[PDB]
Amino acid sequence: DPMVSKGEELFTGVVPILVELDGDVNGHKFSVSGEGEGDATYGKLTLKFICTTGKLPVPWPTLVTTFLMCFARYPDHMKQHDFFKSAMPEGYVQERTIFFKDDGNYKTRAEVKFEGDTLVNRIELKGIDFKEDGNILGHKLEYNYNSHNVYIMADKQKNGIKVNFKIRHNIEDGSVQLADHYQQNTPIGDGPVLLPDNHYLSYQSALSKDPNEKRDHMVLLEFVTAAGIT
Repeated sequence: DPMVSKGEELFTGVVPILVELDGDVNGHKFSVSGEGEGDATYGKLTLKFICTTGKLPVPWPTLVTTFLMCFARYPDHMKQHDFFKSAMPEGYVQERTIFFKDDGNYKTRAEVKFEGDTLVNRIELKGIDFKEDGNILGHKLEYNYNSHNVYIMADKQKNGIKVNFKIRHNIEDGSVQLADHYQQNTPIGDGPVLLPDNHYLSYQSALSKDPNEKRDHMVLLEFVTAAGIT
């Protein structure tokens, strides 16, 4: 399939990754820079994020999902369903509303595309209606992350895909902060894309710190694999 060969050609080895996010959550403005590499043959991501404006005013775990579906390992029998690679190199826009249960919301807009050999994710994030002493502004979430599935469907009207999914963040008292994710992706190009049958991505995420790093930061290890089409 020449379409599959094109995206697979861009993704076949280790691809350097750059991430830039501009955020404002209840008027708390902040910037984040991330670097690493993705290796889509194995669905593997290795990233480090740095808050470059001092203290991150929200818990690192709340940003993990905002911070590269093009790096998913699609099994060979599903490669006709990989919308994300198919939109490259021109890229795609990924938009979300994240609803924090009993708290505020993030609205995000990201453009994902190549700049030469570097795979780039430029993000803008706006959070509103957060509670001052709630779990996000209050920094009450544990520095960890559970496994989830992400359900992908075609959105034929937007020449793209819709995604919905729930993340449960661990709260330091043993309870859970539900983050309800609604997502839409659309190509940047006017080029053709692969519109998928219903399927899901399985995510595994592990958070850490760099013991030499004094800035506010997050090391992210992610594995991502498509499934649900036998």
